[PDB]
Amino acid sequence: KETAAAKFERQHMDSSTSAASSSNYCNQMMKSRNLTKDRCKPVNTFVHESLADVQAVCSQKNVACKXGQTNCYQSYSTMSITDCRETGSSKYPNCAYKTTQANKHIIVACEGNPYVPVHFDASV
Repeated sequence: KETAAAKFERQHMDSSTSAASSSNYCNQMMKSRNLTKDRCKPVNTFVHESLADVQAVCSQKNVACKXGQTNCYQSYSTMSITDCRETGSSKYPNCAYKTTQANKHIIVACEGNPYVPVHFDASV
């Protein structure tokens, strides 16, 4: 099973590279992170930072969630992220994605005790 925190890690964390490794990154990672099992998920962001740096965002700038409520927080620093967005010719089960590297402030939803990231809301 996956707690909300654990699912966030699966869907959104990849501390093992400093940035998308190549233009094939999302094509590989959307599959490997189990985001294409039952459908092609259209959009998903990965964060190339330590989990400790991402966790601290839950104490940074409080903002309204895009979806949630107002349990979202925007990072003071920018972070290395990858935007994965389904391409027009994609069709399940052949899910294909544009990989875009970015360096943006992230916005996460946080919950629990301990109070940790559970959703990737947005970037700015």
